[PDB]
Amino acid sequence: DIREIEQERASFAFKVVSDIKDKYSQNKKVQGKYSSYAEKAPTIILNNGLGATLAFFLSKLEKPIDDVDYKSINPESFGNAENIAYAFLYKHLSTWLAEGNGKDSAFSGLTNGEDPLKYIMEKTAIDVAISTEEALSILNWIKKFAKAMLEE
Repeated sequence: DIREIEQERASFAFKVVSDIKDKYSQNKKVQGKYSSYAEKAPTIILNNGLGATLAFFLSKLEKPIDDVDYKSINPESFGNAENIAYAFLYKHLSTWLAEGNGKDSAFSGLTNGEDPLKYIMEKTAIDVAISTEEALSILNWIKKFAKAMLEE
């Protein structure tokens, strides 16, 4: 179960970091910023909570945004490396929490498709803490594959 969830985490991290490397093969700033933000996210989450951290990522983005629902976010539409990277990280983390690695997979999320930032404001402290553990787990995988695949 830990085995299968670790397998799904690795698969997802590979997918999302590969996409960054593919879309920004010749933009090392985007690669580097995404790597940095993935690495620093765990500390922000521990000291502020997952909800605040997701809101933090959104706070960075050029406004206005149509919809901060993670499915609606187009990371590639922002106009600097920092914004693009924060949008990606928000979108990736949110997607993991709400959908896991897909309906097909051994883990399909914790929020049942509810926007995670919203779910976090509604559920028990213990359920928020469980989602926080899961966020930290996927972030660790993302960090490892960023160090394997992306420029710093």
